[PDB]
Amino acid sequence: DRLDAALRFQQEALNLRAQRQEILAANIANADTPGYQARDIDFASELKKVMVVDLLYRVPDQPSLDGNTVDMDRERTQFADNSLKYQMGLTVLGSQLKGMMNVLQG
Amino acid sequence: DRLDAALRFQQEALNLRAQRQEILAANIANADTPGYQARDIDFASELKKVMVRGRAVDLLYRVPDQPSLDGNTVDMDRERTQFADNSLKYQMGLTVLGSQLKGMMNVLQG
Amino acid sequence: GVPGALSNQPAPPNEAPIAT
Amino acid sequence: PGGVPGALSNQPAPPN
Amino acid sequence: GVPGALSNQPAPPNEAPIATP
Amino acid sequence: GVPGALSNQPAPPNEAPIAT
Amino acid sequence: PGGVPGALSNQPAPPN
Amino acid sequence: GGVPGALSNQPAP
Amino acid sequence: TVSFAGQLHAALDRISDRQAAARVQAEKFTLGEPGIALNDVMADMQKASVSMQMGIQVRNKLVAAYQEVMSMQV
Amino acid sequence: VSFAGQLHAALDRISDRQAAARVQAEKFTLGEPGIALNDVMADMQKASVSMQMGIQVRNKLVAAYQEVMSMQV
Amino acid sequence: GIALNDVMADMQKASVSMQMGIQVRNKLVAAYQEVMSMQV
Amino acid sequence: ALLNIFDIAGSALAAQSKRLNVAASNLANADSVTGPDGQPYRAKQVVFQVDAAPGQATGGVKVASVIESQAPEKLVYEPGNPLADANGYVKMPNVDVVGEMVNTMSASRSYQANIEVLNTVKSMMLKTLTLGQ
Amino acid sequence: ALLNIFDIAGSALAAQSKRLNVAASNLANADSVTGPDGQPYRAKQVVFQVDAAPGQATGGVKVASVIESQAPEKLVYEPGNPLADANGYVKMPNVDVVGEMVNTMSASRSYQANIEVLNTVKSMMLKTLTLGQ
Repeated sequence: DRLDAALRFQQEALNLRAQRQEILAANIANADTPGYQARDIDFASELKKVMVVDLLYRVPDQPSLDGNTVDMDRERTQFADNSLKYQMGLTVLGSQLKGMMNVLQG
Repeated sequence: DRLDAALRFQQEALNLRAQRQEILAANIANADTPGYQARDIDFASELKKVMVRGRAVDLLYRVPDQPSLDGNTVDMDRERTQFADNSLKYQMGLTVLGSQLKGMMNVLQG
Repeated sequence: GVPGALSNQPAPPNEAPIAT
Repeated sequence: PGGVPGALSNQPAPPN
Repeated sequence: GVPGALSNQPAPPNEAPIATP
Repeated sequence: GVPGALSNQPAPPNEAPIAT
Repeated sequence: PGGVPGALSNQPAPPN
Repeated sequence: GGVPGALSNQPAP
Repeated sequence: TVSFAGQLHAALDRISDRQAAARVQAEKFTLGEPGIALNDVMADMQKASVSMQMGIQVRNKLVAAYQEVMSMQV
Repeated sequence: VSFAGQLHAALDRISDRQAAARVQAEKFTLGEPGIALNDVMADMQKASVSMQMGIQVRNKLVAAYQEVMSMQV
Repeated sequence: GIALNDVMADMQKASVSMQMGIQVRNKLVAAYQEVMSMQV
Repeated sequence: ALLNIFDIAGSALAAQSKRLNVAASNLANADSVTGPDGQPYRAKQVVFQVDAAPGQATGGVKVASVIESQAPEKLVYEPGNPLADANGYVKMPNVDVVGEMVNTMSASRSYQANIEVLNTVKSMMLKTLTLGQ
Repeated sequence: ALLNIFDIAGSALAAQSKRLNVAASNLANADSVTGPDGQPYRAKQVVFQVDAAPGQATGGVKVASVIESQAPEKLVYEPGNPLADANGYVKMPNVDVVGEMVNTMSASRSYQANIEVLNTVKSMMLKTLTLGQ
């Protein structure tokens, strides 16, 4: 359907933002697990792949003794950024749907 | 009637979410009551039964996390999390049912 | 089962005795 | 059914 | 490379011995 | 001039010196 | 002629 | 231009 | 061999299967089945709404044209 | 050059503006540097206003055509 | 350039003038057909 | 001519975003000692000008250029750090933290005011589009 | 990836965390006689560089590496220790106490200032997205 092609990009971006949000929250929740590696996804490459998931390990900053590589500050900033981008995607998708609607209303 | 059948699922799910919200509120209100076992219902199985049979839920006990000397099973973290999730799903059900009703109304609008 | 799952049977009563 | 909530029901007591 | 980048390899285990082996 | 009124002439550049 | 907004142009500047 | 905005994507690509 | 009735049936089918797919996705998401996302549910519902508005507007135009043609006198 | 030509030009301009705003939004969502959220949001705003203008022009134009066709000869 | 304020106002003015012309012509045509539908 | 408000407020938003970014960059490097070239970090500030071409009455605002702040470099006596002076006077940036925090707050408030201007202007444009209907 | 302000302030937070970690490790090893190999602990220092991604305009803070201080190691006459040299002076680390407490306080206040900057920006960020809708 042509309607899907117009809204495909924003829907895929929104779904990818939700998945990465879940991954970041999993990183936050498992901060205290000894031996847990902080995982993340490269948003742009996966968005290419879906439009046309694989988890990448985060490069550790400080060496802990229990093997936990989760850094609070980095993932807190990433979490806030992902929340903001999810809201922006919701706004853009809603604007596109509302425009398609006011075209029809009459 | 077909107007009932097309709208039955979300209405029954909304009613079940209201009942489970009542149960969770009872669990939270009883957070300090000695000898109170936290109760809940399995939403999916109960909703399947409601659809299959036709319209008295089975109150299942929640497994305790940690033992308390007063015999109180209510774990407040799990109860708060489930209360928030139940509220969100209730909002979802309201929105979907309203979308269906408004779609019918816009169809009837000449 | 899982610490936070749902079961059909009440949890056994918990008591803390001074000495066994 | 229930009893005193809080202090008096959360301490080790002699059997009775 | 930079702390906070993305790599396809898990970091090596974080061992800290008390004496030289 | 009354503050908030309109005048056709611009206000002079104001300065706050430290020593006269 | 504009200038730097905020802190720099609202603190007492040097005489010259 | 020389300065990217605060609300822009990391200049570092 | 084109068929206007066939084309209308195909369009009505397209709308009805879109609505049914969105409804079933909402069904599974309410039932708690893993793999379904809330944003996808809302987006599919809104897509179905847009499709139904498409159908309603085409219906209005076709009915108005038919009535104006049939209100003519020979 | 003609009225149909002018209407086609207006439609092309509105569609081009909307496509430009959409492309900039997708570029921002992509993570490419230099694209600011301010510009994205303002351009989406302008595109929405232009779409609404086109809708109003279409509504009136259709109303005027219906009025003319209702004339009794 | 021209703003929505001017575009909309002239658009409305043209719609009003066109409606006035249509109504006046309809009145004239109705009067003419009433005259010609006579019986002498 | 309500469309020009779009350009005016968008330029204002971009300029305030740039100013906030520069202030935050200064604040985050208050404790820096070295640059990419080895030079000490110099506190920087934007310059605001009226975005009016010759013959234009009133426009928005534009960032002309980014300039090094005029203030003495903060001298620190640490002749043990590998970076030092002839007499061990490490040069640290001249960032005034209170000024940068106040600048950030002011930029945020001006940004929000411009957003309100844009919102009400769009509402008016829609209402104008609903003139006779 | 990150918005420019987010990246700058998050880099500031990470750099302050690294500086605080270095200070804490130095304060812990203030009385250490030997490491895991048989060499004295050397006080660590963290060097802040400006991560000027564009040409000289702005940028957050990065940390190139943790360097080992070059100061006269403290000598304590303990000839009975196996780590004493020919003259008998065991080597104690050059960790100064006052400097590390001052560093901890300064790192904490820079961390909190950057946190406040992010908190201030956040409301403007969320309010930007209401412009379209």
